[PDB]
Amino acid sequence: KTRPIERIAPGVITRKSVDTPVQTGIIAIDALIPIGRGQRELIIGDRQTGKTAVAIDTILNQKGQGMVCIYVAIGQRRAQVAQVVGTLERFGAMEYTIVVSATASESAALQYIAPYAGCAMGEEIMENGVMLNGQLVKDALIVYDDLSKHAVAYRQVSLLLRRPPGREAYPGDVFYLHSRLLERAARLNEEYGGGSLTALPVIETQANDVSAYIPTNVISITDGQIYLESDLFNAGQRPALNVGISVSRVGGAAQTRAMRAVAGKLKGELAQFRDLAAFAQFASDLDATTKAQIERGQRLQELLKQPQYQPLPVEDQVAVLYAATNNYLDDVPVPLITKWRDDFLAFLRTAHPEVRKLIYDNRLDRKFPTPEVKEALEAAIKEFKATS
Amino acid sequence: EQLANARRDYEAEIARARQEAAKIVAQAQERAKQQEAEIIAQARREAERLKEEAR
Amino acid sequence: EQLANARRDYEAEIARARQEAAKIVAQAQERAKQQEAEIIAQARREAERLKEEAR
Amino acid sequence: AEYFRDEGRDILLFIDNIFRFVQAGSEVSSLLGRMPSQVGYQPTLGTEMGELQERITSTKRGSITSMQAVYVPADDYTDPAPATVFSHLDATISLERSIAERAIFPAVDPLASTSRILDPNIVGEEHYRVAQEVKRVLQRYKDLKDIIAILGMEELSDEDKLTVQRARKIELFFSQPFTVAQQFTGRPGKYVPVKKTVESFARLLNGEGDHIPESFFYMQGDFDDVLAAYEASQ
Amino acid sequence: AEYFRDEGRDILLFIDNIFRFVQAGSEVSSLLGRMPSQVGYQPTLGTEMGELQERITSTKRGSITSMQAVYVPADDYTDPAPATVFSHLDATISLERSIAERAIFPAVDPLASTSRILDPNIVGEEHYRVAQEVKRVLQRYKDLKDIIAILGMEELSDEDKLTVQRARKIELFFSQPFTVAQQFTGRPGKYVPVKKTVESFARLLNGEGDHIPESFFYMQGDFDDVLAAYEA
Amino acid sequence: PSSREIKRRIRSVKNVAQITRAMEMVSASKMRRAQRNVLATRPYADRM
Ligand SMILES: Nc1ncnc2c1ncn2[C@@H]1O[C@H](COP(=O)(O)OP(=O)(O)OP(=O)(O)O)[C@@H](O)[C@H]1O
Ligand SMILES: [Mg+2]
Repeated sequence: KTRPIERIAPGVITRKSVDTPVQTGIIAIDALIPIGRGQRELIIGDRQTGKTAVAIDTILNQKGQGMVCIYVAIGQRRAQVAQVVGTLERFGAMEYTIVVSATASESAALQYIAPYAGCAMGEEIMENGVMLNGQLVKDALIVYDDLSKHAVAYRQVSLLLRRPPGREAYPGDVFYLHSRLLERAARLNEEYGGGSLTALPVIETQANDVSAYIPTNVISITDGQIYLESDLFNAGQRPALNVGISVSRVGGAAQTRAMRAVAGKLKGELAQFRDLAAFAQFASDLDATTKAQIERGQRLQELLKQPQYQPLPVEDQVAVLYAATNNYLDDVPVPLITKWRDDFLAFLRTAHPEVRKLIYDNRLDRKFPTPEVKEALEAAIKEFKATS
Repeated sequence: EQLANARRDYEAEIARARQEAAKIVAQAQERAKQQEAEIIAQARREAERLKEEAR
Repeated sequence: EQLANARRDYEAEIARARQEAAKIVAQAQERAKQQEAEIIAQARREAERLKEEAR
Repeated sequence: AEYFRDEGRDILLFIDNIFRFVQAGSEVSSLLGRMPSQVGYQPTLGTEMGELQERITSTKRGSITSMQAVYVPADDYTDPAPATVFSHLDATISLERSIAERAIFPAVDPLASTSRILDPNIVGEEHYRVAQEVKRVLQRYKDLKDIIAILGMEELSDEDKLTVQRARKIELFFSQPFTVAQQFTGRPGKYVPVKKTVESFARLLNGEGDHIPESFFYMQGDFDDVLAAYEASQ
Repeated sequence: AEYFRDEGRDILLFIDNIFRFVQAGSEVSSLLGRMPSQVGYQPTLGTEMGELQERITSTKRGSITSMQAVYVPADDYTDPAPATVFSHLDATISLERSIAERAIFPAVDPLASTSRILDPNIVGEEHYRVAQEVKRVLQRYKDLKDIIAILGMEELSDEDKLTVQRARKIELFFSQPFTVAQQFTGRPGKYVPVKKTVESFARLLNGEGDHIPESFFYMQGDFDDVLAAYEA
Repeated sequence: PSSREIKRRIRSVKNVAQITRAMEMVSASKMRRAQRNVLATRPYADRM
């Protein structure tokens, strides 16, 4: 069967607040910017910053989550699409993802309906669902990639149609274009199936201008934003996230209780680090509290730094955050924290996978550090520190 | 008197250090073995997964 | 100096003990992973035979 | 709303994002063959805005208490739609991107926000005086922004330094947790009565709380909460 | 070039001022009567530029690598023409006036020149590490040029004057003889392989050649060559 | 925001950087002699 693109969104009453989280596998993304199934979150950055990397990492992480990834490339060069599809094939994530290619060489008619086609596949997953891993799945993840080039193609089509231009030579209905494109991504209530369609649009900005027309439009229509700072990426923090201003309005409730329970004080301490960033210039003029806060913030931000193509399970996420945010890593020097985390996750995968599965099946409780899981985790971390 | 007990305390501490070294070396052993068994087990359970996906 | 010697000897033995524990654990971890690498390599090959049976 | 207004019942109106209304009007006018006006907007933007807004009026038969929401394209406040809306309001509230990214979730700019009912005859002499003082403060700050950015804090005079410190304390104190913000913020919501707000701001302006660090004004209610937090911090 | 690429050969394509191609397309569209776009540019900017520059790919039969010059209108990297050009770029080189004022013919600015392929997953961990270290030390060098001009090299702390000396040595090491310049300079060109380049720069960074002065690195090839020159 | 008023702002701030650039080095030059004078006065204080 075929699904008609360019259709109205299901509607308001045909919706429900998102409750089921999406495990992106990135420490910063899964910690400070919770993502729930059926929400609309923006990944915005400055050209070569890592937006595509974040999207493909999220796609890779959803291998066993009953998830249907959708990656629609708009105006991308053939080389980039080939690299992306090869990367998906290498990790075996290609079996459950659909890639729609609307490349730059292709006509302006394409790159204009390609995101709409991807949304049509997403809606089909919403309503009918498909068979994946022996079970019927109705939750889909869609990444529309660079929407700025989609708007460029639509502007080209409109001007070639001699329609009156508007702000930034854009057609006046481009906001309607993107709204009808993204509004169809929803989290239906039970009586309409209960499916979900999480949308991850990508915007390319110029010189970190978040005040441009299309970026502001997509920020307005979407629920959350992930600002990717170019300076932070050049600084070595590859998952460059502007933690101070990046926010997800929805999904905080649609997060695993353990994850938020260990990430709230993480966010607080990182906020203290950002506040104390001005005071870091002074040497020996800071008391014990401020110096400890700066050290803790540097430790946590280096912890957030995660290499590409290395998804981390949610149980490992929460274990690492509990390790870092309970003063158990204050002794570790900052430059070695990444390799320490790698060694610790290897330890858990080798020494106590039972702790990992206990965390995994105890993540739904209101209190994360249940005496057994807390104790067990403390014993495991003490053993690993002894081995270190 | 202080020299005598301090020498005695040094012997107790150095004996305690050997006592402390005993279990630290010991605890490494089962952590060495228990990690090894799971690593084999993780390899094996992945091995059948590769076989069943092939079928 | 005897008290200073006791503190140094206590730490030196502990430091040596923690070194030995890390060393032997590294031996088991490195010995196990290559066995896991061998099993994973073995797992792939038997899957390779499975498609050949299908052909 | 008009049916309930005409019968005398008080009406609380919450129209949201009238900018979307005017944008839809612009799109349909462009599709209708009318000439674009200014940045692609409909030629009859003023007529349509008047036709809609003039129906939102409290009459002698009944009163309508209306809140409106307006989306500014990009961050341009000179766009035709917000400019047209500006003339149809009794109280104006402007939310700035900088204030939002400064973790001030209310994000309301005191200098760009005015209200017709801000009259000592209507709101009270004390409230009016406090508001005027709270505007002149941070007006000095807007004037001294370039100097603090380039030269630094030391170049200002002692009274200038005190005004700048009080201005930053005031702008941090303007932040307030919301009961509906518990989804992503752990701070419990706070409801501050207008009298309590006036008392807190007057006490801050008098000099009380000057020794208190500025960070204690963030995510706070009245001045009593700030004092309690400072005492807890010892 | 496509005929040669179809033969399996590797082709280097040199385009002079692709921005002139962009403005030519803009003028063509304006003459055709199409509506202006965002600068007065052609509405079909993306489509026209995608018909071009997309045939420049590495196919299974052969590969074409393009080296295209770019003129930035005024100084706006956010202008639609340079931004669109960047949208289809994989590496950047920024030749600079002052670097060539000193007689370093390969006047490549290391900080401004970047490349997408500069990652461990392709060029190897060692190459990425040595490139990052070179970038860090050169960034420190330009940061401390201010302090050197203000107060002098003596104010530089220990292990930092070492960094500035090593940065000067390595930036004089950036010179490389060219076979096309053999007749002009009377110096035979040297082809330095990427592995040899990485090894030489790593052995420069780790501490070898520190005793060698800033000279003997100029107009040189591998670290073996500079060692041979220093010995003689 | 008129593409010309900002130009005056750019020119003025560029002047400020140039003035402060001169200010930074003149104080540094006087810094060098002040430290030199301190060193010269040190034996007199130290000896007594
Ligand atoms: N976590 C990471 N670790 C290492 N390299 C990374 C990481 N994230 C991104 N990169 C690198 O950053 C570069 C840009 O990645 P990516 O393609 O995702 O960029 P982008 O911001 O989405 O935009 P564009 O599509 O224009 O390149 C690539 O070379 C990629 O390998
Ligand atoms: Mg990318």
